[PDB]
Amino acid sequence: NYLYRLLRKSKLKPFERDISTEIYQAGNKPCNGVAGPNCYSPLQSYGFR
Amino acid sequence: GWIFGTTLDSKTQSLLIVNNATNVVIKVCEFQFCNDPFLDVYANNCTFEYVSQPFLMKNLREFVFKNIDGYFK
Repeated sequence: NYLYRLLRKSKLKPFERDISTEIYQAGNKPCNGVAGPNCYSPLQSYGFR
Repeated sequence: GWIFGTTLDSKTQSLLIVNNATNVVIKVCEFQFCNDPFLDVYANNCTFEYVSQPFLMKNLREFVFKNIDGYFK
């Protein structure tokens, strides 16, 4: 149930809230909405056990 | 009218101020816009709402707005 952001392209200002989720890209080839080469989904689960 | 935010075509909650002779509506939500943002005379993650006094009452109104540390002055 708990979702966290892995990394962003820039630092976060204090008291800033982000709602929309976009595909992370760290290369020349665009993701185009598909988590392929050098593309990772920033939202992940904690997985508490 | 004053629009504060990053992107207009969704993707970012946008601060919206509507000023007239009756009430001031301060609202930071998504909302739907066309290519011409204007107010006519004759949605997903809506969170912030506020109601305040009307701002307005050889007529110059010097206005300075500040956005520091998440506070609007």
